[PDB]
Amino acid sequence: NSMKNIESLFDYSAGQFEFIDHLLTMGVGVHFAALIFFLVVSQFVAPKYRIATALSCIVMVSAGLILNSQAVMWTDAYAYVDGSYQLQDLTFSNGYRYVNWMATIPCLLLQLLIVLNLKGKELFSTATWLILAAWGMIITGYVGQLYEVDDIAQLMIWGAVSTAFFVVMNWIVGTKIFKNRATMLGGTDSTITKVFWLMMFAWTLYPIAYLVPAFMNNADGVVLRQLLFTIADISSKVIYGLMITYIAIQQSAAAGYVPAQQALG
Ligand SMILES: CCCCCCCC/C=C\CCCCCCCC(=O)OC[C@H](O)CO
Ligand SMILES: *C\C=C(C)/C=C/C=C(C)/C=C/C1=C(C)CCCC1(C)C
Ligand SMILES: CCCCCCCC/C=C\CCCCCCCC(=O)O
Ligand SMILES: CCCCCCCC/C=C\CCCCCCCC(=O)O
Ligand SMILES: CCCCCCCC/C=C\CCCCCCCC(=O)O
Repeated sequence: NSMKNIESLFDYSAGQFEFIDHLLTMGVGVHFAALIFFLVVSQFVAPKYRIATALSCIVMVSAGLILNSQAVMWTDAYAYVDGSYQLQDLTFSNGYRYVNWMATIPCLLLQLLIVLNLKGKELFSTATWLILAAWGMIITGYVGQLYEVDDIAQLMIWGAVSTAFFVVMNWIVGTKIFKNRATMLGGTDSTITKVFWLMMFAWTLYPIAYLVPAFMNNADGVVLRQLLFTIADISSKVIYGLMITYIAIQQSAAAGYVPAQQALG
């Protein structure tokens, strides 16, 4: 998978290579810092919603381990030689992020459905269609980026297929939010609409990074893609989880859970 990504095509200046390394390692620290937060505030969530904050912990660690794995793969693969970092081994590839997405996206979706107060048949049914649409998106996406070096045309048509799943996924998500918004407590009917618009923005950065090979095939495009992945990860995983957590606590408080009411107090 190494040779099929544009990272293997270029040498990098010390500044480019350390900026990328620092993006990944900072990504590690942010996620593991938020994990502690999500862990601590779990005691303040009513049992109804406590699973949502647990899913955020799972996402933080899932993301933090892959980012930490990328950081080390990145430093293993390149060596500073004659004024530039040059590929030394086929150890780095973007495919591990797509694994991170296969795993984290179901958790991110399930934590949304939980605070929407779905349950039983509907929860299990909606979750199945969302996870299947999402995996189709990710899988067709992973296939396309195998060609970002060799066959740009294939990257695009696999991206087209991937985008179809994305649109259908977002339509289901939005439909369930706007139909169950009135069931939410403590005023969170207002906050969940903002979470959806956060989702739309943050999730759309990935397909933009996915296309960098086609419109910026150079080492600065490699930096830019990683920068875009870093903003997208922080927004779609960390900030989103914080908002999901805030909604969980607020509704817990409005439901008469005292540890929630004392925390907000
Ligand atoms: C492969 C190329 C095809 C390109 C795709 C062209 C169509 C894009 C249309 C909408 C954006 C999709 C995002 C869907 C936004 C959520 C919609 C929604 O929430 O529906 C509201 C609901 O009906 C109220 O109850
Ligand atoms: C870390 C969390 C998330 C939710 C990752 C989201 C990724 C996507 C929405 C990916 C989308 C793609 C599109 C729509 C088509 C090109 C290929 C991608 C998989 C990158
Ligand atoms: C921002 C990163 C810095 C991390 C250092 C934090 C060190 C302490 C780690 C977590 C323990 C703090 C949480 C204590 C539980 C509070 C429950 C209560 O309110 O009684
Ligand atoms: C991949 C296709 C199948 C996907 C199945 C997804 C359905 C999973 C449903 C729930 C799993 C964990 C959450 C538990 C529900 C919370 C119930 C409660 O809090 O009382
Ligand atoms: C590894 C777990 C995958 C789960 C499969 C079930 C979910 C179905 C999702 C979408 C199917 C898309 C299949 C298209 C792949 C064609 C690429 C190829 O040639 O291998």
